[PDB]
Amino acid sequence: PLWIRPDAPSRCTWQLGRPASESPHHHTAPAKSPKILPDILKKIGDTPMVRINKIGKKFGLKCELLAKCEFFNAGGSVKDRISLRMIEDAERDGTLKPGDTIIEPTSGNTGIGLALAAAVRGYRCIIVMPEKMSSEKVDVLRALGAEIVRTPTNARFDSPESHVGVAWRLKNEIPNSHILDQYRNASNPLAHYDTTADEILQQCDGKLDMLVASVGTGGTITGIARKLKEKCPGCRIIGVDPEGSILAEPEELNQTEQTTYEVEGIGYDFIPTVLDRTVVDKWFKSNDEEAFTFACMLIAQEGLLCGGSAGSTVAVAVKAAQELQEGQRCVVILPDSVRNYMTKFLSDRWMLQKGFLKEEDLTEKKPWWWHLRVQELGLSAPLTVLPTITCGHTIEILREKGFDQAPVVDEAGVILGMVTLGNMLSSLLAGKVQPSDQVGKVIYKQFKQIRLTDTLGRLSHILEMDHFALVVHERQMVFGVVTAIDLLNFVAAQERDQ
Amino acid sequence: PLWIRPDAPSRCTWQLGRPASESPHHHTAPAKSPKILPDILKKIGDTPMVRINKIGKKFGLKCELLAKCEFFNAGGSVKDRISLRMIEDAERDGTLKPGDTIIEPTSGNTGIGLALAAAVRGYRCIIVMPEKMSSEKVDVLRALGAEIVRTPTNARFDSPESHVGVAWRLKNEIPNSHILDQYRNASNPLAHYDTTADEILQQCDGKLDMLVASVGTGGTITGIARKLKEKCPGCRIIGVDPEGSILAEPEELNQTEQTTYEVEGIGYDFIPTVLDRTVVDKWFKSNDEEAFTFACMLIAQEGLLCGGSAGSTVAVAVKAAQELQEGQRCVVILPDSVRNYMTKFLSDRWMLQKGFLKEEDLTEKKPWWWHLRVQELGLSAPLTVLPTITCGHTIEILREKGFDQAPVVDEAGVILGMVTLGNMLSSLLAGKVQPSDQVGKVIYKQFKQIRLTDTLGRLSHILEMDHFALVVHERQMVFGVVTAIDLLNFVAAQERDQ
Ligand code: HEM
Ligand code: HEM
Repeated sequence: PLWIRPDAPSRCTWQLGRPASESPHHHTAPAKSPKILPDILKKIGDTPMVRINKIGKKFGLKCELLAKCEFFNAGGSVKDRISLRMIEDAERDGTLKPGDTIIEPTSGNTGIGLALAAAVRGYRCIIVMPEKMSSEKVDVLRALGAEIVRTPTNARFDSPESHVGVAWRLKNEIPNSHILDQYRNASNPLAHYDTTADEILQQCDGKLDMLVASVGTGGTITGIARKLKEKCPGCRIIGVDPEGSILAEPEELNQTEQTTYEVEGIGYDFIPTVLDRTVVDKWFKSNDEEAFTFACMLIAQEGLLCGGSAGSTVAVAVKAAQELQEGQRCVVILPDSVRNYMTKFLSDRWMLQKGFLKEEDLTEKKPWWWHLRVQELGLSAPLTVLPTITCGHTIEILREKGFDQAPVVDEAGVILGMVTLGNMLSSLLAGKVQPSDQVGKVIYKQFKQIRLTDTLGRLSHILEMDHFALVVHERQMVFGVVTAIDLLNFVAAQERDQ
Repeated sequence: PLWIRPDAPSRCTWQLGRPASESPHHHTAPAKSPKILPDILKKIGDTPMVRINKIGKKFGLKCELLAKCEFFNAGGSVKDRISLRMIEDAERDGTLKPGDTIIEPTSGNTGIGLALAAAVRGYRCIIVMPEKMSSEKVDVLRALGAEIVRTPTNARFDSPESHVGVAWRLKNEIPNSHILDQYRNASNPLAHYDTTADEILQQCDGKLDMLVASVGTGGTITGIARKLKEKCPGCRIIGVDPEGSILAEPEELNQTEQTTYEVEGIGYDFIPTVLDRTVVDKWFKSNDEEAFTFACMLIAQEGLLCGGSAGSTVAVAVKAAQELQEGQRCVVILPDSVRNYMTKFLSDRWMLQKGFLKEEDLTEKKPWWWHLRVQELGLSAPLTVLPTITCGHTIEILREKGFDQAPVVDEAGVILGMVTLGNMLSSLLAGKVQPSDQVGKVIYKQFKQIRLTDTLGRLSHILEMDHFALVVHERQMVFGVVTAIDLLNFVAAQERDQ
């Protein structure tokens, strides 16, 4: 029988007030990097501490709010730290030998860190992650040459189909395979205890009043809180847990209907052995809407390209830090980057689809013209030309009729593209085409179709993707041509008319 | 009339051997960052120098190959440097005032850097970029609160529809708007001359034999090469230009059919005024296939999550540096990250679609089982249950018949999902469900369909996305259930049988 419960009680005999010299664990102090790094794994750590300048003030925080931006690690997540530490300790123990296989159950960020170390060091890497995790993590992992296995998102951890159970069964089927088991391996919280806490303390000169950290495995909050209680004992430790997790105390905070949430990498249905909850002074619950609202706000206001778990953490920080006054400081941990979330909360369609954005509030933020018809532009009906026409005859007709542009349409009525006088002349003058050459190449082939009855906001989004909007009916005849410049001229005209 | 040609001859009176004290430009030497950064813009610069350990050896390079990994800047590109410098100089000149509008033609990386500075400082930002540029740049820019305008990819620079022309027309329509014009503004090459060159020299202790840099605007190569010719005059400067650009010398290298290429941010159809070609000792051409092959190789072998322009640069470096011997060093510039290219060269389907991957070479790299039928797994026909069944009766039937799992099918024959004994027991034992509760919860709803006649490689890709593959016919009857574990057991059995 070989399965080790990830929720087993910690056997750690650490308690507050013990001399640091009594630890049985091997500890590695942070060392200065050489001028030239031998490989990219030495670019893990020393992440910047950044002041939050606007958001803190907006919600009435009086204190200085600081963010530890962990997405600047090589893999773009906090887990790159623990992945390296877990490997290096396993190397020193002689457990892990060159060419062995590494297997890991992860929310993906840890998988990325381990796949990267394996690519550099030459381990085979097999990642087990829930189906709920974004595809961008899959694409990065596959590009690193990892094998990937998925598990149902609603599988309970004690089931054989949980990501942990599947990982253990695979380990039992793969020779010379090891599971480093981030939920139980002390190297995770120790990685944060030895380095991240020392970085935070050094950056703050040891002067710190509050820490906010979201908890997935607990390793970050456990390691930081333990070292901080030893060196900065006045610091309050605030845990962030999604609704639908059971990690928060007291249990009354966990009473809930929903069992699944969209934020990735935080919350679980079990208490990891490496999580020491007794060092958390208070828990706060967060939901998905709070997380994505604050993540998009963090990007748009502070320029921090980070993930949703960072949003949850700051969404809690603006509440928990209200008890602090001026001259005090709160530090928030920002675990990962937008790279893993490009098509989720960054895409407005997904946010609408999941119900995190209402159309009403969006319209309150939209310009006066956003709800207006394309017909209000007046437009003008363009000249059309056949595709068999020559470049020279196109220049002749365009100048003689006084048009700068024409849609290329056909006898069958298929619109093939655009030709412009400026580009036709530049291409001839540059010797790129001949007067006898077919327009086929110099044509601008890309455009989007619109109706006279569409809105100007719809035009704006098309112009975020395409230069030309052609106004059509479902007769293929073209009623008008629109660019970003025509819309801008209309808006600026209207701005003068008031 | 207001248009300024981006290809105007440089009026710069710099020449090699001039004392640095004769410069009319305001110069800013690199300063140490404080422990706490006031905003994220101070996280631009100090990018790591990393040894390339495997790729250099693979192509027979005898020298040390080093990479300046610029994708660790806050925006993830080298352009974050110039964006900041261009703004700060414009601030000192009094040209740019608070709340003014910034407009920029860009390949997107510069747009990202400027949109980030505008978000922090409160400028309005309008970005003009070619339609060819990836959507991930659009999503990051929109999330930063930039307005976005596109231009046809094949518009000649002297046409009104080029990204430069459209930017100038917009500037003429928007009050208090400024174009910083990265193609002509000395602040770009000066940003690289003042900082990036000093970083490279410090990291190498001033000992450097070769530099390879890809050229879009030339600011990077111009600034670096000028300072290097002054301080490390023995360093050879190698320029990288895509096929279809005209930047390379002599003109015989530019003779080509194709006018468009998939790599983003390098090459142009004009010579930017800030590019000083006379300081480039040699040009090399690169194509798209070379760029993406080496980018994917750089990720998979060295762990450097970078873009295609970095691939082009290293693909050239392995050729140009063949004349160097041991004890010498070549430095390559890696301009940006994979974040902008998640759905392009990172997606195998796009690479196949563009013809950059052949199926033959892929099959040579595939395992023996990759070309095998699902039928070779033998399988076993599963038990099915109705969705109206209770949790308790499901446990009873599964244990009595000795199955760990069943597909949930219907009277109509629609397969609704999976139920498993382990998860049913865990959910009951945890009090999450009742014996009388409907399976509707505990069901695993996600799975993928397969035919008996599909290949095992197809199964592997499904298992990169889904845990359950159900074997069907187009009778809905289920012929088998497959997970990653069943495939692994088959492979390991076969590995024993030889
Ligand atoms: C004086 C300080 C400490 C002492 C004396 C101590 C002692 C121990 C001992 C005796 C064990 C059992 C060894 C084993 O069974 O593998 C253990 C395990 C462990 N310790 Fe420590 N520890 C200390 C500090 C810490 C710190 C600072 C952390 C994290 C920040 C930590 C995390 C862990 C973990 C995760 C385990 C594994 C738990 C398990 O296997 O159940 N310990 N500790
Ligand atoms: C002793 C050293 C240098 C001297 C005496 C010098 C002199 C000048 C002068 C007189 C101008 C014309 C000013 C104007 O019309 O705006 C100029 C422009 C310029 N310089 Fe410098 N320069 C020096 C070094 C550099 C360096 C090191 C760089 C870049 C690495 C550089 C890049 C430029 C650029 C891009 C322009 C704008 C060109 C234009 O407006 O046409 N120069 N320089």
